[PDB]
Amino acid sequence: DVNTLTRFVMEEGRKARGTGELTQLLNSLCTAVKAISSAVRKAGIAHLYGIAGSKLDVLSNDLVMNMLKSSFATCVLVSEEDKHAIIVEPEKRGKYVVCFDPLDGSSNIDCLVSVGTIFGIYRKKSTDEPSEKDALQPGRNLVAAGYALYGSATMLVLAMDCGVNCFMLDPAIGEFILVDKDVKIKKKGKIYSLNEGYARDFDPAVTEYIQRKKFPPDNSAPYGARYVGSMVADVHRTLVYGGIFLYPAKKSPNGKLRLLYECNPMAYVMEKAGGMATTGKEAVLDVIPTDIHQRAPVILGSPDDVLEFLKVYEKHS
Amino acid sequence: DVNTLTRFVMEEGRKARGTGELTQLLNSLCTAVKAISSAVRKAGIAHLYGIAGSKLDVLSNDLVMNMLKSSFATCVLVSEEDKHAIIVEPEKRGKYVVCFDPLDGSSNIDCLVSVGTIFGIYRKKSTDEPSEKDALQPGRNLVAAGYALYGSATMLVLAMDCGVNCFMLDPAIGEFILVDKDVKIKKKGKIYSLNEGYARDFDPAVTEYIQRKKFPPDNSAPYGARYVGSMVADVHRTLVYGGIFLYPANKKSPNGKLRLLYECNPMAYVMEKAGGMATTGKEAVLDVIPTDIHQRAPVILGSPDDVLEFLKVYEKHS
Amino acid sequence: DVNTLTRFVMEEGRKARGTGELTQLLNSLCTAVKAISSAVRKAGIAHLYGIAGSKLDVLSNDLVMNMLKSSFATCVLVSEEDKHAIIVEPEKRGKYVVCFDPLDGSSNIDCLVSVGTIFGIYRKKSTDEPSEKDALQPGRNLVAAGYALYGSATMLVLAMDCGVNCFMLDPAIGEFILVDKDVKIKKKGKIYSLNEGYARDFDPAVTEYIQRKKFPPDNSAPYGARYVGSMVADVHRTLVYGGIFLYPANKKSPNGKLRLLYECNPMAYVMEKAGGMATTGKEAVLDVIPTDIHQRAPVILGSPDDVLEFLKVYEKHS
Amino acid sequence: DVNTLTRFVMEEGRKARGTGELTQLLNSLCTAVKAISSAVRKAGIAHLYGIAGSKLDVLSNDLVMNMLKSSFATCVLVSEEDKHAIIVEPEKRGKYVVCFDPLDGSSNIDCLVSVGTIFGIYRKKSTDEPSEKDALQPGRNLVAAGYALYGSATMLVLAMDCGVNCFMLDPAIGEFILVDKDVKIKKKGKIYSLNEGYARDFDPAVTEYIQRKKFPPDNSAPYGARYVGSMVADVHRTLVYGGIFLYPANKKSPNGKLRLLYECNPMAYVMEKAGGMATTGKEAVLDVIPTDIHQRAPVILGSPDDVLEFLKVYEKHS
Ligand SMILES: COc1ccc(S(=O)(=O)NC(=O)c2cc3c(Nc4cccc(OC)c4)ccc(Cl)c3n2C)cc1
Ligand SMILES: COc1ccc(S(=O)(=O)NC(=O)c2cc3c(Nc4cccc(OC)c4)ccc(Cl)c3n2C)cc1
Ligand SMILES: COc1ccc(S(=O)(=O)NC(=O)c2cc3c(Nc4cccc(OC)c4)ccc(Cl)c3n2C)cc1
Ligand SMILES: COc1ccc(S(=O)(=O)NC(=O)c2cc3c(Nc4cccc(OC)c4)ccc(Cl)c3n2C)cc1
Repeated sequence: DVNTLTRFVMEEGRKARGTGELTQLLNSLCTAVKAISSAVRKAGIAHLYGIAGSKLDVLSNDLVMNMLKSSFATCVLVSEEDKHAIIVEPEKRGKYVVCFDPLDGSSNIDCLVSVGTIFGIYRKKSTDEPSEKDALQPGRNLVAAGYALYGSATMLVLAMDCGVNCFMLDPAIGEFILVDKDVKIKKKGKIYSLNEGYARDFDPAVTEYIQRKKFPPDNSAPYGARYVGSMVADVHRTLVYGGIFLYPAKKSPNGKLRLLYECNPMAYVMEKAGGMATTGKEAVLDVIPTDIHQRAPVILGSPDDVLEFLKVYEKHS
Repeated sequence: DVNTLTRFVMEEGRKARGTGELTQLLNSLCTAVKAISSAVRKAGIAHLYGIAGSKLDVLSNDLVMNMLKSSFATCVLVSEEDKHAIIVEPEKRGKYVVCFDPLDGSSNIDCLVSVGTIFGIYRKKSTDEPSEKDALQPGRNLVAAGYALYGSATMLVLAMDCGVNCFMLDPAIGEFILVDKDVKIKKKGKIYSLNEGYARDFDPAVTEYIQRKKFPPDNSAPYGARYVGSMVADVHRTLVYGGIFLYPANKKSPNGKLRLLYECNPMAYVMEKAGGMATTGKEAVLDVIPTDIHQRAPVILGSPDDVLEFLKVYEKHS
Repeated sequence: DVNTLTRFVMEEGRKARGTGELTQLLNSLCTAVKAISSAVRKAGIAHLYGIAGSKLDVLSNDLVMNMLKSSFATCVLVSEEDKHAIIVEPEKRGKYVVCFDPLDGSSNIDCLVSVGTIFGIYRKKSTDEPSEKDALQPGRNLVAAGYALYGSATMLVLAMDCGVNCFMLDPAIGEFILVDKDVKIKKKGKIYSLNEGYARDFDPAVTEYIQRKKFPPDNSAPYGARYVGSMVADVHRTLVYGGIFLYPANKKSPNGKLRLLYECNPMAYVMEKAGGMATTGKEAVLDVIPTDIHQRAPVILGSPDDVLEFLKVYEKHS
Repeated sequence: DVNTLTRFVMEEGRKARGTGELTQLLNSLCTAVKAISSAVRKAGIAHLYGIAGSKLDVLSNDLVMNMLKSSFATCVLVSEEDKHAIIVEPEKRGKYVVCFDPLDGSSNIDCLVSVGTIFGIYRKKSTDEPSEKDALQPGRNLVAAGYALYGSATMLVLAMDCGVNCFMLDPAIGEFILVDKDVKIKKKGKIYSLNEGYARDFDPAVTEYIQRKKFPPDNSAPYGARYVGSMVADVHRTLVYGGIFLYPANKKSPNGKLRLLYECNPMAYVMEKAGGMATTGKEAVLDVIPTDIHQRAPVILGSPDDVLEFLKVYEKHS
């Protein structure tokens, strides 16, 4: 039988005998994702160029903000686009915190590069009046997380306690069809992904690890290199094909990517798929944040590859 | 005032007082392209998972091949998908030879990477019965070339003598809308693109050129790196942002990886019409005389200051 | 705040502390409606005409039958297309009985007339093995009924004991957006709808009633006439503008042409929950106790003033 | 081979060795129709209902007026929405005059009735500076006409000297696929279509003919009745299934209701190229010489046997 995301998530919910708020949250999120996709693929563009005789990341944030508010399942919302946490109006408060990046990679959307939407969902932990502090949770607290990728097709990857499930958007009917069930990452890969133009500023251990991916001491074949420049695309490739992804800490002692709505959701997808994710000093999911836009270094992928990076990292520490 | 591809190409031909054949060719290609875009974004995929109770490479090739034949404007078709050249049947033959990759980058459609269609159009030059040899012309004989990119959005880039023009596919009405006219590549960029996993196979020229981009002897800012692994996406980003793209030879035969007829030549044509450059290292890509329809070539292309810098290094090691 | 079909129905169901099985049925039926819409608007027709080289009501039935079975919410399925009830196999069996017309008005799909999908849902009470007889229920046993209208736009109209709501399908995102809430029909309208070519076969009650709409007894403005010929379209215009719709018994004996279980009962239900009426002439449509799943019934529905007027003239003629 | 509007019309101009203006005109009109269809089907409607926090006849007229101007092929434009004809600015002037109804039948779009776009194309016969007089030609002077029907699917019907052809829109790729070539209407049909609610004001001529359809004298089968209320829908049905459609004179207007320049005349041309007829009662629609651009005309059209039969009943009563 064909299965959709809303049919999938309804059935886990019922079986957990819950209140329905998480299902309503994810439904609002799907409706947002479909709206973002239709605009990313430029559905309205002829009118902008004058067929009737006469902002993407802003619009994406607007979509995601309003759909989650309208779901009655949230109380605190943290977005890459907003300086402060948005507090949901009293009459619409539900019980979840949502940290998201509504259109990651769109810095370079000029070249029609792959972009995406990243989210992680926390159960509000305190009875207190909702505030920014309700988002300062370690990622090990997540009840759900994942991303939508607007690549050659549009796909939603949702991880939960039951595992990682991939849904393809069928744009002719507006339905997210379940196409890959309970996925698992290869225990060792053959690709490495990072920006080697920063090589002059590399941590000494990053330099050495990469140098071993190109010049293996042991007569194994070198790894191939891929780096789209957009995180949802580089991570999704690592899920599907295996390997390692690096945005590590030398200047930038904390990395460049943001912990709440980039590093933690991807670290959570990775671990539920049988993979790893480190800062180099601890698991990404074990960092306790003190600021909603704070940064974290991130290294994730197949577990044999991450463990190997850590081997070399520790030889330099 | 709004312009669409159909209207732009019809106008260029009208004041060229031509015969309509090329316009009929490009229109056929536009239909195929929009049909490919639909299938790549998966618009009927639910029927495939049983919604009513019960290969993207091959469909893309069928769509191009049938629509081109349909056009009455071609005689020889060369496709990445077919071992030998296709000869159009007598009753549908026109005067153009077409070389194309119907879905470049489809190797990695599994991870949903950008994919694209690349084409190059030649006037048949010989007066012989049409044959594979009609498609063995040097890239400098092209009358038209370009690519459809299925990325975050779907865009057609079309190069001709008039220059380079960029049309965005509006899916709501299914029309290609002119949005960047007579585009030109920046003289020098700040991004370099190549698969650095072949580092132990690069020749001394590539090795030194790369090192100049990470460690500038003039102490200017190092270049950033990007490599999608899908040629149409990397090349289009080179057009739009500047910089350089490379696929040099390696121990996968010293002949390079990318195909001359339907990958390197159409992109090199796009780049030179945009004020850029494209070299094998030994010669310009557009001057290679082919001997085989699927032969490979190495390519270094992009902004002109960046390819020239590459070429001054290559000369120092020559 | 924007609302949708999924969110509206999932909240009514949580409020009722139900099992969510009715929601599984409705979500699955909404999927089927969206694919029927796509096919009715001809979203792949170019492939049928050969662009790559190489039934609508049949496919609508296949869509509804397979989506309903996999909801795990039905046990007996009655369709205009099928001679007998279909009995869902044990492993997929749920408590609801559905009767539906998967693409009504399909006879004139050649002229691009509006068509639609009609449905009505009963709870199965007993403990017995499911059987065709479980669908032989009066329409007052309905827990939900409605229709999808494929007109200038596609719209879903859904009636439950909480009232009638109307959801517009947004093709760009594939979502049913609530646009009219808790809808109520005009007390009295100014339009009447029937196939008047059967004038020579009308009951005297119908002929007087019609002549009272053209030569009214009180110098009212005569009514206008509209008859599209596709039931879903005629009934929806009646819901939105007011007036009366009639399919009486011509030669067809005091029986008429339309079908009681999957045409007459769902529209009678939508009319009554929206404050209208529906009568056979002799009784309320929703009171008829049926003995055959494909039995027919006379039907007269619309604004309550207009139906009371006809029923007044009807009684004078008995 | 699969054929599209743009390829059909382009090949028609080639054989005539034309200037490209009429092809430009129809290309721009098709683009306007695709955007109308997307709008009519409510493609971005959720944004209206607050999905991101923060008209239809106006938009259609805007789309048609702007695309026609941008086509470089027109000089005077008449639309139902504008009291005065639009004069195209000198820079953008071409040789054609277009009369159109941008969204016919839009009044009752709220009940999701079929709607459509009607057009008629004349060549400017005069010599002086272009003026509203350039639209006051008889329908006999028409170079081409037709309509778009926004029904269950969207179809453009196209009429010129080579006959009538029907192109279906495939919304997945936005191409108009030719699906019925050189169509011709049946010699005699079995359907009559008119607003019978105004029977109290009928000409004695149509009250006899209409009774001949419900009580045939030879005791053959009586006709069926259909009236949508939307001209483009009722007329398309007549073209496809045969029969007769009526909006006659009486005293609601001695000159009927529909407008001659952009409703009756395009539909009279389509019919006559299809082997049908179109009369005012007094004369053939296409022979009236207008004196006002917005003037009205009675219309009786359809299958030729049917219309001659109406004419005789009308010849009798005068
Ligand atoms: C791990 O994945 C998830 C995903 C979502 C959730 S949830 O919080 O949003 N709950 C739902 O979705 C949910 C609950 C539910 C439901 N409850 C129920 C049943 C029996 C007794 C009872 O007394 C407490 C309650 C009945 C019918 C239905 Cl259709 C239901 N649905 C959809 C939780 C975990
Ligand atoms: C540089 O870009 C291009 C693009 C396309 C072509 S072409 O070969 O396909 N020709 C066309 O497209 C074309 C030609 C044409 C046309 N010709 C014409 C005019 C006057 C005299 C004459 O007697 C020989 C012929 C008239 C009207 C129209 Cl609407 C036309 N169209 C569309 C060539 C170059
Ligand atoms: C009038 O409209 C309708 C429409 C549909 C239905 S239903 O049969 O299809 N079931 C649902 O809808 C449903 C139920 C449900 C649910 N149950 C629940 C709640 C509290 C106590 C309890 O202890 C037995 C059970 C929890 C969470 C959620 Cl999200 C739920 N949903 C969606 C009923 C009426
Ligand atoms: C009733 O059917 C129609 C439909 C449209 C038109 S038209 O006015 O718009 N012309 C066109 O469409 C047209 C013309 C044309 C063309 N002309 C030509 C050929 C030879 C000598 C010459 O010396 C002046 C001119 C060449 C190539 C092409 Cl591809 C052409 N096209 C498309 C007219 C009638």
